[PDB]
Amino acid sequence: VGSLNCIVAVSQNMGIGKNGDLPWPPLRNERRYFERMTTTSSVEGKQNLVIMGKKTWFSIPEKNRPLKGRINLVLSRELKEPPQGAHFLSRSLDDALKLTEQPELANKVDMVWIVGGSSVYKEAMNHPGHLKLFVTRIMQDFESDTFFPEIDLEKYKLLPEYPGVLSDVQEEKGIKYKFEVYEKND
Ligand SMILES: CN(Cc1cnc2nc(N)nc(N)c2n1)c1ccc(C(=O)N[C@@H](CCC(=O)O)C(=O)O)cc1
Repeated sequence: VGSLNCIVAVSQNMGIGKNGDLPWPPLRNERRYFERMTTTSSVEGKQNLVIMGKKTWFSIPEKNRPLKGRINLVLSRELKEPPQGAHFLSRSLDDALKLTEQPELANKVDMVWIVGGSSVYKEAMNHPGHLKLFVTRIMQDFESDTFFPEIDLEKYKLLPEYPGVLSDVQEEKGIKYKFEVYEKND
């Protein structure tokens, strides 16, 4: 099992969800970025594991579930069984990581990508070790009811002009955004 990563899109007001869905309208090129980052494995022959809460799962259009070319895992304590389309359910990130050390997954998984929401990001950020955050900064305020944790700049480093990520400001649907990458290692 390779690196642990978070990927998130966050508004100026730290918003990441409203009613369990994106606070902003769909951003097609941003979503394509998401697909590329989460799908590309760093080890030939292996797939990445995408971990998400139940609301994130439901927010994905059903025609695109499970996310193709990635192993999908849902984190929930409320769900009794993996939701329709998913084959893995865990109670917590540590439980999910334990699962990747098991036969079914042990030699299938490369990167782990946490893809939302709030509490699973918090879990990942509280986990010791090397962690990269791929953050899309949505450059406007949007009404939100869930939020991304603050990034501890005493611990994380911003990585300017990160390779393979566009450094210039992007725009879709009149909404500007930019890609930033941070990392910690402890
Ligand atoms: C609402 N939601 C969660 C979502 C959306 N954008 C994000 N963007 C970033 N940067 N990070 C996230 N965690 C993120 N999460 C969605 C919605 C749709 C798809 C989706 O259909 N993705 C497909 C299709 C991608 C595409 O058509 O471009 C894929 O293959 O990843 C993913 C996540």
